[PDB]
Amino acid sequence: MTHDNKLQVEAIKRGTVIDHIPAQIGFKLLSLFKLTETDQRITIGLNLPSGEMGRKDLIKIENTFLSEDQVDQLALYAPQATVNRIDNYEVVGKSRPSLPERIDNVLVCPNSNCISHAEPVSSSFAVRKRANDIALKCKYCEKEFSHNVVLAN
Amino acid sequence: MTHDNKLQVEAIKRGTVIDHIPAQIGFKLLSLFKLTETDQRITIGLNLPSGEMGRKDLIKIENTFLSEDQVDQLALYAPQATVNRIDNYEVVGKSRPSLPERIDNVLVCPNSNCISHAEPVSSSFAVRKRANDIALKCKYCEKEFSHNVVLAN
Amino acid sequence: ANPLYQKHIISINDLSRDDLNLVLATAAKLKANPQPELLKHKVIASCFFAASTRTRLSFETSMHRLGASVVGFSDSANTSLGKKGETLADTISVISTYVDAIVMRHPQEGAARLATEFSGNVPVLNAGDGSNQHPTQTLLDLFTIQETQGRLDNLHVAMVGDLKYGRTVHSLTQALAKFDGNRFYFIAPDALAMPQYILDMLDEKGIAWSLHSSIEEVMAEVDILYMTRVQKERLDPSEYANVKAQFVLRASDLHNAKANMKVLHPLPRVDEIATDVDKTPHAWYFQQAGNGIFARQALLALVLNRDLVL
Amino acid sequence: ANPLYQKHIISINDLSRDDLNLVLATAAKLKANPQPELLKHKVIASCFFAASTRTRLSFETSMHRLGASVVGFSDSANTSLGKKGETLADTISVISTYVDAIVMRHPQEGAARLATEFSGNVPVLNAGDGSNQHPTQTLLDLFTIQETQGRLDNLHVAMVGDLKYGRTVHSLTQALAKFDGNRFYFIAPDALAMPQYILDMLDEKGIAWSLHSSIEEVMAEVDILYMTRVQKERLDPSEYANVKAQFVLRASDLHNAKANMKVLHPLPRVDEIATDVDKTPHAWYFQQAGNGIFARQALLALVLNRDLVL
Amino acid sequence: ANPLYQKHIISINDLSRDDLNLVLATAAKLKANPQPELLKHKVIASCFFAASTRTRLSFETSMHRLGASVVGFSDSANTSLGKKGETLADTISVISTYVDAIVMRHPQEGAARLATEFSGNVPVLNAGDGSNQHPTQTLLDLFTIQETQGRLDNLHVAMVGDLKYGRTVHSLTQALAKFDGNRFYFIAPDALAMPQYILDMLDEKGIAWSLHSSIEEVMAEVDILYMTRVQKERLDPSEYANVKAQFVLRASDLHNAKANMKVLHPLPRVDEIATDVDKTPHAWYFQQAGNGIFARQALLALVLNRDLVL
Amino acid sequence: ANPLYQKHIISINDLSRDDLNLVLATAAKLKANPQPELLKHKVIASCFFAASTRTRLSFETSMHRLGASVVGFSDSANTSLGKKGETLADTISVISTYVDAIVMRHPQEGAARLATEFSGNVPVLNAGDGSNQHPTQTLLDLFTIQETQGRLDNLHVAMVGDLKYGRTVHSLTQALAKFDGNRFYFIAPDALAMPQYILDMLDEKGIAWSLHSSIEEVMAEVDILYMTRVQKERLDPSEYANVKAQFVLRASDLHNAKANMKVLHPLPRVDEIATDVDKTPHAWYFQQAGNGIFARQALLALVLNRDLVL
Ligand SMILES: [Zn+2]
Ligand SMILES: [Zn+2]
Repeated sequence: MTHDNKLQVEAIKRGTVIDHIPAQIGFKLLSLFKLTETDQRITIGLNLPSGEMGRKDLIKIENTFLSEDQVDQLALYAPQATVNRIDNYEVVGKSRPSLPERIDNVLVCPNSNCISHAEPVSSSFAVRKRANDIALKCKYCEKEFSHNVVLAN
Repeated sequence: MTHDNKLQVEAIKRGTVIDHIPAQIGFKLLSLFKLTETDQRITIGLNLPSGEMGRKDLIKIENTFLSEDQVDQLALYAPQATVNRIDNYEVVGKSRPSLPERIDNVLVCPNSNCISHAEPVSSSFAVRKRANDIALKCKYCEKEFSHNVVLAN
Repeated sequence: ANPLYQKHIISINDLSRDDLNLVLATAAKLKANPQPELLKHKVIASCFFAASTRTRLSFETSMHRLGASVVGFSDSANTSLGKKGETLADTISVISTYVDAIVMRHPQEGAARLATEFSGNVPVLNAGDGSNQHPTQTLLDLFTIQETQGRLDNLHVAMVGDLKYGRTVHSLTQALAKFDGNRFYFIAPDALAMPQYILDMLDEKGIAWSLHSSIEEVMAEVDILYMTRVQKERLDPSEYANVKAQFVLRASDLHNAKANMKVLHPLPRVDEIATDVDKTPHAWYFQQAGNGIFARQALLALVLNRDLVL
Repeated sequence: ANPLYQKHIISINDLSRDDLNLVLATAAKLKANPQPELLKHKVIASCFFAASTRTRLSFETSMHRLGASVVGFSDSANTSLGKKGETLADTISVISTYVDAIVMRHPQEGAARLATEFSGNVPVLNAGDGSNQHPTQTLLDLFTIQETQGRLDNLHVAMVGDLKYGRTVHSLTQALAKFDGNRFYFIAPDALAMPQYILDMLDEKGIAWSLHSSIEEVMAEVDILYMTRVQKERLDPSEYANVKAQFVLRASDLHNAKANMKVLHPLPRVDEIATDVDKTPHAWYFQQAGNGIFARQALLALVLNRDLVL
Repeated sequence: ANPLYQKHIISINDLSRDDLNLVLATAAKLKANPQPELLKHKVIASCFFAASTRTRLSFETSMHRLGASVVGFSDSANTSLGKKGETLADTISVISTYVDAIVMRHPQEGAARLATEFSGNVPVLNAGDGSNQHPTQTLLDLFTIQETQGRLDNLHVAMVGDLKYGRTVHSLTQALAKFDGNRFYFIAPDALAMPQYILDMLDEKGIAWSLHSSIEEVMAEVDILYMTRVQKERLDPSEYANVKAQFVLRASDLHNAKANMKVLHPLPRVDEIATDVDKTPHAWYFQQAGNGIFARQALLALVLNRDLVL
Repeated sequence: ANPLYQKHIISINDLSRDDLNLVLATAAKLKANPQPELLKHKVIASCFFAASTRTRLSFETSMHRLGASVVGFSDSANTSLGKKGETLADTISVISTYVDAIVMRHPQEGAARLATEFSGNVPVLNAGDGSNQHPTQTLLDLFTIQETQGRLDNLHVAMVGDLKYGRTVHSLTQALAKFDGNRFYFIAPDALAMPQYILDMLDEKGIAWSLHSSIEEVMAEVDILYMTRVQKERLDPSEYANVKAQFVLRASDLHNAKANMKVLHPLPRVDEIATDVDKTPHAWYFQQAGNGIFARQALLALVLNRDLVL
C-alpha cells in the first residue's frame, strides 16, 4: 500500500511482508524476534515514506511464513503492523496482530526478586486488557505489571 | 549503486552505501554502531546474492555520510566492506576500512575485575596487530586480549 | 486417582474449591484416623533455602507421621551450592533424581514454580517463595476456620494489621473468595492498607467488605479474627508507636465477641495479641498451628498417593 | 563374607579391580531390586565437618533407602567440638561408641584414614578428605561409565579442564588404569595440566594417552567425555578469560560424537557445559548424579552386611 | 560577640532566619577570602558513630582549611564507648575535656542534644542524629540554592522522592518556610509523601504548596529541583518498581525546564538521577557538595571565633 | 613548569625514563634538604579502599613531612561509597571538590585511571589498582636500587618468587627496560613464571634475560636481589612445599654473593627471607621501605608545585 516510483520497488515472489510498522519499532522487532537469524533473503526499509506515518518501517522476508501467534506476538509493539503473506508475486492474504494470551522469551520482569532473573528461564506473561493499559502477569513471581512498565527502558 | 534481479530497485539520493558486508554482520553493525537511530530512509539488503563473494549483506543510509573513522570501526567486523559516498545517484567516491587505533564503547573487557564494568564509563581498547592475531588492550585494567577473546560481543 | 495426585502445589490460585475441599476433607480424616505407615519407603526432601523453623518442623513432623524418611537442610549459606555457582535448576535437577517429592522454601519469588520445570515428575510443594505464595499456611488456616466455624461459606471474617505486607492475608482472602456469602472487615493503618487489586477482585466477584478503624467497631459480628504482625521495621519506630495502639488486642477487647468467635494468627505474634487473650477460649492460634500438621499430612498423602483409600 | 565386610573405605587405591567390580555389581542389583529394610535398626553417622550438601544428601538418601536411621551434622563451626579443643581422635572415639558406621567429610587430608585408628571396629567411609580422596565419587563415576558404555575396558576416555586441581579426575584415571586397553585424552590448559606422577603411572603401566588442545580434535573417538570445573579462582580473572573459551562445551561441539558418547561432569558445572547440552542425549551428568545413590547403597550394604544375599 | 560564638548546632529549628543568613554570608565571604590559620591551635573532635562520606570528609577538610587539628573516630560499631557499654554521656563527658569543639553523627535520634548536656562549655555540632536533624546539610543546601538563584525568597521549589522519610527534605522545607513567597511542589509516591505536620505548618504559615504526581508535570514551573533518593528496601521490589518510572530524572525531562533551574541532591544518588543529567547545566549536585566545604567552614568559624575581620 | 606539575600517576608506563630520573633526583634532593612547609595549606585525600600498611602510612607521613594536611579513609569494605552502592565516579566527583590531590588504593584493575576522568583538575596518584599498577612502589624500588649501586644501567638484576602474579615484579621489570645494558635473572617456579608478554618486550627491546632454577644458582652474578613473596593459597599446600625449598633465602646462600649486592623485598615478607639474612649487609628491605618516604615525598612535591628551588 506504499508506492515509491522514482526509485522503484520489488515485491518478492514468496514470503511474508510486514507493513506499516511504526518507525524505530522496525529494528526493535527483528532484534527481538531474531528474524535476521535466517539465511533467507531479507529486505528492510527504514523510515520510509508513508501516507499515514510519513516515516514508516517495512520488513520483507522471503520464502518465509509466520504463525498467527508470531503475528499476534507483535501486537504489543506494532499494533497497527500489517503482515502480508505472498506467493507467486501476489498477495495470498493479509494478516493482523492480535493481542496474545501470553508473551514468552522476549519480555523482562520488573520484579528484581523474581527468580527469572538469576536463572536460565523463558519470561512468560499472561496478557489482560484493562481499558487503559494491557496488564502482564509474570509466570513466576505472579506479580502483575502495566505493559507501560514492563516495556520500560 | 543499485541492486535488482530484472526489476529496479533503489540507489539512494545522496548518502553512503556500505557493501560487501559479510553474511550476518550487517545486523551487528546496525545494532552495534546504532546506524538505525536516524530518521532518514535506510535500506538494508540482508543475505543478498553475492555469488562472487558468496552472499554478503548491504546497507544504504541516505542523506548520511561516513567519517574516515567510523569506517575504520567496521574494520573488525567487515574488513572487506566497501563504503561509497553517494551523490546524485552516482559514486563521488569510496573507501575500504583500514585498521583503527582504538575501538571505543563497542567491545567489552574480558577482565572481570576491570573497573570498567560497574561504572558509567565507556570502554576503549587499543588495537595492535602481531602475526595474524589482533590485540586490544583495556584502557582501564590495562590487560591485553586477543581480538578473538574480546569478540564475543 | 485423586485430583491432586502427582501435582505440584505452588500457588493457592492454582487450586479449585473442590481441590480445597478435597484437601480439607483428607486433613480431617488423617486428623481423625492416622495412617502412620502410609508414606513408608518414601523419601522427602526438605529444602529450606530460607530458614523458617516453624514451617519446616511442621512439614517434617508431618512427613514422619506418615512414615516417610526425611533429608534436606536449612540456609544454604552453609550448603555448598547457590552462593555464586550452582543455579537452582541444576540443583533441583540433581535432587529430583533421588527423592520422592520436594518441599522447598526460597527467598526468591517464583522459585517453587521454577523447580517444577526441572524436577521432572517429582512433585514440588511451595513452603514459601519470597513474598509470592505459601499455600500450606492458607490450607492450615482454612482447615481451622472450617473445623471451628463449621463452614467456609457465609462467614464474617476480619483481617487486621499489616494488610499491605501480609502474603498470608492476601491468600486467605483469595481462598475465602472462592466460597460465597463471605463478608470482610479490613482494619488496617492507612500506610498498610489492603492492596487495591485484592479489593478489586472482591468488588468484581460481588463479595462484601468494608474498611474499619476499630476492632471494637466490628467485634460483635466477626466469627473469625485474623491477626497479623505489624513489623515495625515496615515503618518509622515513632510513627509505628503512634498507630500500634489501635491494632493491638487485649483480653478485654473481646467481651462482646460471639461464642464461636475465634482469634487467629499465623505467628509469630509479639505485640499485637496480649497474652491475656491466650487464657480465653477465642484464642486459637496454637491450635491453628497444630492444624498445620494435618493440612500438610493431607497434601503429602494426596500428591504421593494415587488412591487415597480412607 | 563379602570381601568388603566391615572394612574402611578410605582411598580409591586401596581397592582392587575385584573390589570395584564387586561394588559395581552390587550397585546394579540394588538399582535393579531394592532392599529397603536391609540396614534397618542400623544407625549411621553422617559427619560433614566440611559442608558439601550434594555428597551429603546423596549418602543420607542412600542410608534411608536401605532403612538405616541417620544422625550427624554439617559444618562444625556450629558443632561444639573441634575449633580449638576437641581433637578428631577424641571425637571419633566417642562417636564410634554408639553408631554402626561413620561417613565423614573433612577439610584436612588423611582425616578419614586417621578416623580408622580410633573408631575401633566401626567402619569409616571417606566422603572427601581435603584434596586427598573421594572414593564414592569415583564409584558413582565408574558405575555410570559401565552402565552406559557396557565396559570399563578398552574405552576412549577424555578428561577436560582443570586437570591439575581435580582430585576426582586423578582418581578416575587411576581407577580406569586398573582396567585394560583404555586410551586417554588430556585436554587442559598448560597452567592446569595433568600432573606428572599420574602421567608416569600411565607410561609405567603401558596405558596410552596424549595431550590435546581442542575437544574437536578428538571428539569422534571418545566414548566418555569427563568435564571438570575450571575454578577461575585458580588463576588470573583475565588470564582465565583468555583460555576459558577453549575448554567450554556447547551443544554444537558434539555434532560428530559417537552414539554411545556420554558427557560426564562431577558437578557443579557453571560455565564449562552450555545448557544446550542438557537437551541432548550425550548429557549424562544428572543421571551420573543419581547413580551416586546406588554406588553408595552398594557400599553401605557390603560393609555392614556379612552376607550379601541378592 | 557573633550571634553563634560558642553556640551548639543541633537542630535547624534552633536557627533564626538571621542566623541562617549570617552563616551563609560568612560562608560566601570565606569562599572568597580563605583564612587557613583562623582555627589554628584549636583541636576538633570528629566523632562519627555512624557512617558518613560527605559529612565526615567535608567537615574534616573544612577543619584543615582553617588550620584546625582533627581527632576522632568512625564506625563505633561497638568498640569501647557508646554501643558497647559506656553511655554516650560519659563518652562526651571525657571527650569534652580533650577538645575545643565536637562534631558527631549518631544513629539515635537526639544524641547531639544529649551531648549538649555533658560537653559543659564545648560546643557540639549535629552531623546527623538518626532520622531527626541534619543542619549542616541544610545549610549547604540553602547556600547553594542562593548561590545559584540569588534569593532564598519567592521561589518555585520542587522536592521529589521519599518526602516521608528523608530528613534533609523536611529540614530544607522548614528553613525555606522562614523566608517569604516560597512555594512547594511535593512530587512523591503516596506511600512516601510529605508528613502532614509539615503540611500543617506550611498552612499555619500561609505558604502555598501543591502536590504533583510526576516531575515533568511541574518541570517548567520550578527554579530548584530537589531529588531525594527513594529506598527500595523500604518498599516491595515489585512496588518499588511500580511508581519508580515516574520519580526518576533523565535529561529528556529537562527540556521544558527554565534555565534558572538547578538539580541538587543530598547524595549519594543511586539511579533516581540518570547520568545524562550529569552533563547538563541544571545538574548541580556535585557543586552543591563542594559548597558543603564553605557552609561547614563558616559554621566552625562562627562558633569558635569571637568574630572575624572578612 | 616541572614536567609532572598537575600530572596524574596511574601507571609506570606513563612515565618516561626522564620522568623517572626526574623524580629520583628530587627524591634525593629532599632526602638531603627537607622542606616541611612545602605543601602547607594543601589538603590531600588518602582514599584506601583496599588495605595497605606501608603505602598508606608512608604516603601520609610523606604528606606531613611537607606540611600537607590529610583526610581520607581505609577499608571501605562497603560503607557509603564505592562497594556499597555509590559508583567510584560519583565518589571522586565529590572528593575532588574537597581536596587538592587524591591518593587511592583500589581492588579493581584501573580504578585510578577511571578517577582521572572525574577528578577534573585534581590529580590522582595510584597506590595499587588491583593486580595492575603500583608506580610509587616501583619508584621507591628504583631510587633504592640506584642509591645502593649508583646506576639504573648495566645491572645484574635477579627477580625471584611469584614472577607470574607479582605486579611490583613486572613493574620493576618494565621500568628497568627503559635503561640500557640491564640483564635479568628470572628465578621462579614454572607454575609461577614471568608472563611471556614481559619476556617478549625484553626481546623486542633487545634485553638479555635468562631463567634460573634457583637463587644460589646465580648468586655470584648479581648486583640486586629482588624477592617477591610466594602465595601458598594460590598453591597446593603439598605443591607449595614442593618447590618452596629452592625459593627461600637464607644467609648461607649469600656467601658467594658480591658485596655490591643488596636484597630488597616489597614486603611484607613471610618466610621467603630467613631472619639470619636480617643481620647481613645485603639485607636492604627495611631501608628500601624508609626510602619509600622520599620517593613519595618527591612525587607529591613535583605534582603539586610549579617547581622547587632544591
Ligand atoms: Zn517475575
Ligand atoms: Zn579492562
